[PDB]
Formats: sequence, structure tokens, C-alpha cells
Amino acid sequence: GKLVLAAKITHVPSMYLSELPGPHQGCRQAAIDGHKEIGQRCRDLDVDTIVVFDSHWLVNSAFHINCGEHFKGIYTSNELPHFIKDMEFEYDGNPVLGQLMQEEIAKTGVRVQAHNIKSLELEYGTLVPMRYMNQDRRFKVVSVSAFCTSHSLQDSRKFGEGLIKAIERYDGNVAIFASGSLSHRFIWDWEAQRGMDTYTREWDRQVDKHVVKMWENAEWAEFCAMLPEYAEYCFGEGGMHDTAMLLGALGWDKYNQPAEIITPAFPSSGTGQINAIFPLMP
Amino acid sequence: GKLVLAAKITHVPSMYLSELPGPHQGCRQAAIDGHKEIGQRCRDLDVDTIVVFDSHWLVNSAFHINCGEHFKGIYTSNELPHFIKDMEFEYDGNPVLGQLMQEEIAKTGVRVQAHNIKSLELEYGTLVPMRYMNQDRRFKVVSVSAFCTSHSLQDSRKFGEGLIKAIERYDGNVAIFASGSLSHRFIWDWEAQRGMDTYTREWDRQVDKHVVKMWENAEWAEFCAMLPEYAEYCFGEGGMHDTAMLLGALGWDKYNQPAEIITPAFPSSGTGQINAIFPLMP
Amino acid sequence: GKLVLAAKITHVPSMYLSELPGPHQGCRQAAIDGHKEIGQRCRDLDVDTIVVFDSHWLVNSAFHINCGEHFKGIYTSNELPHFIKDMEFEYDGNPVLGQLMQEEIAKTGVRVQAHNIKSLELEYGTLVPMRYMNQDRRFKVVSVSAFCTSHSLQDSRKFGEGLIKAIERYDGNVAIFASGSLSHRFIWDWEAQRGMDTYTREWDRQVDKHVVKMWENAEWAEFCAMLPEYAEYCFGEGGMHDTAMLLGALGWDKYNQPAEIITPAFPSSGTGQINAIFPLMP
Amino acid sequence: GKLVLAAKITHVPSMYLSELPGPHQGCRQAAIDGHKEIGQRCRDLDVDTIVVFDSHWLVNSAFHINCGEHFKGIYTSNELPHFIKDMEFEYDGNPVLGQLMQEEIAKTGVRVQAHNIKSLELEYGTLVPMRYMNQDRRFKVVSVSAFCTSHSLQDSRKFGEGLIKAIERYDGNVAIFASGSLSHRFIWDWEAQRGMDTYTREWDRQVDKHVVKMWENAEWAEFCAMLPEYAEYCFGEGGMHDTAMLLGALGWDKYNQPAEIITPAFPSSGTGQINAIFPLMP
Ligand code: NA
Ligand code: NA
Ligand code: NA
Ligand code: NA
Repeated sequence: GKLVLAAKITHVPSMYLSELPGPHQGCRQAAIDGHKEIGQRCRDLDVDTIVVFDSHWLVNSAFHINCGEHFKGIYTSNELPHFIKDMEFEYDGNPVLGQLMQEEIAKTGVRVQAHNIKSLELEYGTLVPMRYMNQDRRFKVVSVSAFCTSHSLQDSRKFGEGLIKAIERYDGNVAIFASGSLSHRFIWDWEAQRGMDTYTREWDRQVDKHVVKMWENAEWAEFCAMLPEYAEYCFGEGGMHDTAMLLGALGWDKYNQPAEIITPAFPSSGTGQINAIFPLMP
Repeated sequence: GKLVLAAKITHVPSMYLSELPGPHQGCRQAAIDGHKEIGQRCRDLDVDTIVVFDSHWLVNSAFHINCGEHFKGIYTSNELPHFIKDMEFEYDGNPVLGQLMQEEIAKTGVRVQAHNIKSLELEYGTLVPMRYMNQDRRFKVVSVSAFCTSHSLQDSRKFGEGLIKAIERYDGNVAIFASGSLSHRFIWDWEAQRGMDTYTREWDRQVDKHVVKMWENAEWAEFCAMLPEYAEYCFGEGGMHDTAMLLGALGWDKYNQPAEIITPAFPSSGTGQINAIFPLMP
Repeated sequence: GKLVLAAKITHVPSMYLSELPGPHQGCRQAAIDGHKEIGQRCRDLDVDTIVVFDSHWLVNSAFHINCGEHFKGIYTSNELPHFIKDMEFEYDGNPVLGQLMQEEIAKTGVRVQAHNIKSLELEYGTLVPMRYMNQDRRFKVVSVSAFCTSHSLQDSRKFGEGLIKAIERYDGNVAIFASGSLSHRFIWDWEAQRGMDTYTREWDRQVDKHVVKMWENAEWAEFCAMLPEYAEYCFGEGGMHDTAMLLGALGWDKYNQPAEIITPAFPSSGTGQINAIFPLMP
Repeated sequence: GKLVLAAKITHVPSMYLSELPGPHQGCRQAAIDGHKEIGQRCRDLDVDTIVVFDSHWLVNSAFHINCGEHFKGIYTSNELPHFIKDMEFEYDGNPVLGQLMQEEIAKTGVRVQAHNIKSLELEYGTLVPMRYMNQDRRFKVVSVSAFCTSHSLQDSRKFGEGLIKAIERYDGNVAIFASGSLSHRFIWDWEAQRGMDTYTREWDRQVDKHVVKMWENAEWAEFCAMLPEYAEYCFGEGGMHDTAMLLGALGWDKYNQPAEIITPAFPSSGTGQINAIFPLMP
């Protein structure tokens, strides 16, 4: 098979808040537009399976693949129980791609497990893009744990490299999404006052503006070299393992295409958020 | 009503692994016996509700109370889903204690929300002690978010202080559990070969030994003063807000009782674990 | 009196190495010519006294001013004593400007001491610019301790604010130099082979490029807001107190003039170096 | 020749302040007593040369040995110029030991330079012990740069290992002093009011109390394993390279003798200070 689309996308809970009646209604319409645009490009390019690097799925040991056959349930947020509760979803899985991913990524030396368990539910980083892109179940979905507490960014790079080798063996077109953040120093509890549209630290705002310029200028050797420090000093969501998996799949320091910005970087509860297409190398 | 028991307890997933057939069967027998002993004292002291400060429940904004009327479901770990899956549980809740907690804690100036929502499920740091102590539904349970990413430890202190005032207004006896860790520098993914019974860093091993000595010697003024640095430099599970909520309920720097070590400190996947009773001030 | 010139300047030891016969002769010619250019503008503006914020002078308590009447001695580096040794110097001092500085800065509530002591010698961050600008003793010199181990950047801001008041009372024209670095993560001892013209970390290189862009675009409110994080995460030389003293004198977040880059940013032993004029507000 | 004594010693400026008339007179008498006791033991053991690991001598590149033939001068503090100024000293050097040290330490792979330069003056970490121990010039002195900004603690270990091989080739008895601190989080500038006899952070006080117990219990494998973290999280004076050089010479994780406490650990301007003899292995 073939990788046909790669993207970095936001999954902030304010996207669901934007759908609700209230003074926040429409506050994330541009972020939702970005998802729906990326979904349309996946339809245009005959994507049959989407792999999400989910920076909301926390793991301490190894890389985990949710390649469940079928995902059906009711989601309630443990962050915002009152507002995001009893949310229905139903999507088709791809156990076959999941097993190919396990086999090829395990050949790189990466510790990796594939799970086809009815009771292992999709995490939030995967449910959000699926809400806006896949309500008609046009796409199969496979999820990867990207909130990695005790892991090497070089192993997430290798996870992405092995993923390409899995796609080569799979009979279909695949899209990959890093579902997470730029900087993720969430706004302090004693500063709720300031609302959802500010950075906690000007520092994170400025580093995020520089990083977005690096993406637009295809400075990927330089970005890949500085990613450990960006992930540490800018409090990356899940340690920016989602960003590492995506760059791994694309060629790491050999990746050479300017990012196409879909949703310009915006603050959300003190964190940096963007939607961007990473064009494929020739 | 009355606070009658306070404890720091482990919830490591190796407790469930200890139950399973294999080379690790019985690897956490003494941790499980410590949970059972603490439960039995709860029975002896005519406890009707347990409040658990759950360091596995991640929140970014405010302190959240799960005071659902009824808890029933099937638990699958997203950390070790091959081993911890399809785990049945059913417990009774205490919405009345929950709303009192919200009333009294909000008067401290702390941001606090109480949830009585069917679909808001118990988190792992609450499920583990309920599994060993509460299978016969002797106790009502309330859960508090103690994985607090953007929160002051002085607000966790105030949460505990407000909780005492809520218990005073409640018609019955209450126990509180900080469900979490000492140091929580989880073992590196590339060091899986070392197994489950080691510390990641000798540094964490030695700081944890000093902290347990301080607890045993009632050095609570000194321990409270050093808690922000301990949480940072020894990678506390959820920032050690669970520890801060418990010490807040007990009197913070005026707490003067020697900790009773129910289960001696042990390493678990690189992290420090203990079961300890915190005797109440006369 | 009048502040007539402000600058950020490099004092790297490779400037002296550039003068010596060997394979590195001329390796810092442009940095030296930047010093000479800034010196000539001081001559043109009728500067009688230069105040240097010396990021090589380490202090643990309070801000110290060397306002000695006369400076004469022989300098041997304790960093590169094989190459920088027996270096003769002689300059005139300004005890009157020093006492005005102590008077006005103490009114801000900052802890400040002024020293007029024969045996208190000029530090390296002052000797280097005086070597290239002041060999004919055209200028009196005063030095300020800007390697501040335990100090608030808001107090370095207040030091600069007070200095403007001292200059207003002084009968003459004054120039101020922040003598120090951008990033100062010095190259690791085991990486000696890579030589003198590289950054230790791509991270430092890229943050430094963003910071120079901010300076060129007069984004001073943003730069001032991010300075505490920059100094911490990019290992600022002396904590970037030199930069803070200079921006304090210039108006801090109200400073609105684009920096004039006299010598483009260059790596030196892993660290970021620049010569820049900070034009004065009308 | 033979190593006959090893010690960790303080060099705090408050030792000189203790000698002066004022409310602080005698405030460091016990620290001075410790120096003079260690001096007397060096006389009793027929020491002819003292090597000091000087955590006040800052270097960015390589390890430097001050093995000048003769040291004579007047010292003025740039930390406290009013109180510590025009301090006379005169001591005999040992260029022969210095050259052996360079030869043997360079065989371990460590980058090391020996300097015999009249104008390269003794640093403060060396002048303080020499003031209290060597006013009659009974001992020759060699100084080593131990404020190492960019260096491996394993390289400081190898410097100590190589030093023993140098002493074996030298015709005399040698003593080694690590001249530095335990924790060195100097008291914040805005907390001057608290005086010189407090810790900045209870955290540093407690870690220092644990470390001193480890020394007294000969827990050297454990202490050596945690030293990188101690040096980082407790703000070690010069990064605790002085401590690593000493433990290097003594056997690192194979060292097995309980430290003899000469001056019990005491706070000085927020930092931890101790005088201790490290008995030689049989
Ligand atoms: Na948000
Ligand atoms: Na475990
Ligand atoms: Na240099
Ligand atoms: Na002192």
C-alpha cells in the first residue's frame, strides 16, 4: 500500500465546547474547519485507513497499537464531565494493518504491542478527529499511544519508520495524523480568569512562532535536532512523541517539504495548537 | 461527622499482576495485605464513606469530585491491556458528602466541581483499593482528581482543609486515602530487562528512604516545606497532590503524629511505593 | 547628564586569540571591528564615562559597582592561562558617577554597594571592550557585577532604571554596555574536536535566531516577558542580568526602538555572541 | 610517594568575616577549628604537598592544574570587597607533582593542562585552607580547577584516579582536599534579612542531612550513583566536581570507609557546609 497524507492536528476539548450553546459557541470553528478540510483531502486521495498518533493515550512501558476490529461506545470527559458527556461514536478498525505495524516496527528493535480488545476504547486524541472527519464511517481507524512517559524520541522516530514498512505490505492507502500540540504548558489553575484564548508564557508563544516558521521553511534537520529540548522546555503534550512518529514516517532530518498550514497556530487554555499538512516526498 | 482514618496507599498495576498465574504470582502479596488491613480498620472504626485522592485521575483545570450515586462497569487498563482487562466492579456512592465537599472547599477560594454523572467512571487509583477492601460494598466511595497538571500544592492543602469542614457537616464516619506514590520516575522503556523490583535512579531510592524516615519521626513541618521540590525532582505521580490533600486534612505543618508503616517502601517499575496510616491528632 | 549610547557586546576570549599568531589569527576580526565601531560612536557622541554590566563578575549577594578612581594591572585568564596572560591595562575611573549610581539605585529598594578600592580589579567583561575601544584612556570606566547567582531580573531592571536617575544628576555624557552573551551553553569538554565556531545545541542556535529577529523588530514587551525562561533554558551567561540592566535603562516593555546589529550573531565555543546598538527613545 | 590524608572542607567567606570585629565575630570559629585540626593531622602524618580541588576556580574547557613554583600576593574578594581586601599570602608550589599529575591524568583520556605561571594566582578555594593551615609555609600547595561548567563527573573521577598514579611516582607524602560545599543554593538576594545561618530551601537541608548519613555509613556505591542528581537538584558549588575528584582518588564505588565528621554540617548564606576526613582504604 501507500502513505497518501500526513498531518499534525489539534484535539483540544474546546472544539466540542465550540459546538455547544453558550458564550463559547463557535470559539473553535477554524480548528473544526481544519479537521473537515483534512478529512475531505483523505476522501479526495482514497484513504481507506487513518493511523492516529494519540498524545492523549498515556503509556509507561512500550508503544501500544489499538487495532480493535470495531469501536462503539459513549464518551464522557474526565477533564470536563458536565460539558463533554454521553458522546456517541462508532468506527471500523483495521486489525490487519495493526499486525503489520507490530511486525515491521518490532524489526526496528522498538518494544511494540498490538491490541484487538473490544473493551480497549479509543482515547480522546483519536475520537476528536473521527468526530469531525468520519461520522459516516468512510475510514477505518487505528490508534497509537503517544503520551509516552519513559520513552526515547528516537524510538518514536523508529515507530514511524517501521509504520512505512507496514503500509508497503498493506493493500490500501493510509493517512497519518499526529494528534497533539506545539507547546503544552496548560494555563495555571489560579489564572482561569484569563479564559481559553491566551498563552500561559510569552516564552511558549515565541518558541511556537519560531517552530512554525521552521516548518514553513522545511528546516527539518534543525527541527529534528532541537525536538528533545522543545519537548522539555515547552512542556510538550505527551512529550511530542506524536510529532516524532510523524517525522519518523516522513524521513526525519531528510524530510524536505514545507508544511502547509491549514489552521494557523492559536492558544487554547495556555497551549499552542495548529492544523498542518506535511506534504509527501516525491 | 468524624474523620476516623487517613492513609497513603499504593495502586501499582503489579498488585493485579500478583493475582494472575505466572512467574510474578504473589509479587505484591504484602501490598495487597496492607490494603486489606487498612480496610479492616475502616470496618472496625464504623467508616461509612471512603474519599480517595486519586493520583491516576488527570485534570488540567480545577479540582473535580466524582460523587456519583452508583459505580458499575468493566475496567480495561490502557497501560497494560494484555494483562488488566474486562475487570468487573460495582460500588455505592455518596452525592451528599460530594456536595458538602464542594460547598466547604469553594469557601476556601479553591476552584472545585462535584459530578454526579452515571457515565463518569471511577479511575484506577480508586478501583484498586476498592477491589481489595470493598468487594462486599461495605463502604460508599467518593473520588477526587489528584493528577493535577497546573495546580498549587497550597490549593491541594486547602482542598484537604475544606474536606474536614464537609465531614464535620456530614452524618457519619469518613476515611481518606491518598492513592499514589513516593518518587515516580517510571523505569525507562530501554531498561525493561531489569524487571519490576528496581528504582530507575539511586537518587530516588535515597530521597524516598529519607522521606519515610521523616514520616516515621513526625517531621511534618520540614516535609511540608520540602514537598514542592520532592514532587519536582523525584517526578511525583500527578505532582504529589494526593499527599498534599491528605496532609491538608491532617493539619499540614502543625501535623505532629508519627506515620504507621503498614507496608515498607518498595520499588515498583522504577517508582517508590508505600502503605502508611497517618494517625489523627487528638 | 545624558545617556547617549547603549549596546549589547561580546567579550569572548577568542577575540584575544584572534590577535595571536597561529591557525586562529583573525578568527574574530569582525567582532573586534564591532567593538572599535561602537567605541568610535562613543567618541563622536562626546561620551566621558562608560558603565559596563560585566557578566564575567560573579556575585552571590546584592549588586556591586566598581567605581575605583584608577585601574592598572596585569591580567592572566584563569580560563585560558596558556594563551591569555601578562596582559597589561590602565584606565581612569569615575567614583562620582559610582556614588550617584549607589544613591539613585538604592532609592528603588535594590541592594547595591559602590566600591572605590585600589585592589578591586576590573573583571574580564570590562577589560575586553576597554582593550579595543579605550587604549588611549579617552573614557572613564565603571563596572557593575552582572554574574548574579541569586538575584531577580526585576531588580536588574530597577538597577538600570536607577542608573538613568544617576546619569541625570551627573555632569557629562554616559554610554552603557551589556557585556555578555545570547545563549551560553558552553561546548561540552568531550566535544573539543568540533572547535570554536559551533553551537552545542541546535536548540540554542534557533532560539538565538528568534531572539535576534525580535530585537530587530522592536518586540521588546514580548522579549522582556520571555527573558526569565530564555535565561534558564538557554544557560544565559550570568543569568542574562546584563541584558536586563540594559533593557531597564532603556524602558523595559515600553522600549520601542529596533536594535542595530553591529556584528551578526555568531557561535563561539557553543555559545551565542552579538554586537548590537540599542538606539535611545526620543 | 603516598596519599596519607583526604578531606572535604568548606571555604565560605564567612570564615574570614568570623575573624573581624563586629556582630559576626566568631560566627565560623568551629569551621576554622576544623581546618586547623586537619592541618595538624597533615603535620602529624609528615605531608609535604597539599593538592586542593578548588570549587571556586571556574573553567569551561579541560581540567587545569596551578602548579606554580611560588605563590605571593594580596587578595581582595570581588564578592565582599569592603570586608575581605588586601589579604597577604605566601606559599611554596610543587611544579614536579603538577607535571606528574598532568602526565598520569592525561593517560586516562582526561583533557588536562599544568600551569607554572607567576601571574596565575591561587583561587579562593585554595587561599582559605592555606590561611588557617599553612601560614608558616610547612606545606607546598598545588591547586586544581573544580568549578567545571561543561564537564563529566566521570572525568573528575578519572582525574582523581590519575592523581593517585602521580603520587606513586612523587618522592613525598601528599594530602588532598575537596574545597567546596554540599548543597549550594545560595540565599536569594531579597532574603538578605534572614542572615547567614539559614538554608534557602528545607529541601536542601534534608537532602544534605541524608547525604551526611550516607557518608557516615560508608554508602559510597549509592552516593557515587546519585551524585549527578545531587549536583543538579541541590545546586552544587561548581557542580560537585571537587567531591568527584576526591571520591575518584579514594576508589569511587569501591571506597568503603565511614567519613569522620570534623565540623558537623551547617548552613552558610543558604548553602550546606561540612569539614570531614575520608579515611584511606587499608
Ligand atoms: Na482548550
Ligand atoms: Na508496577
Ligand atoms: Na570563545
Ligand atoms: Na557565607
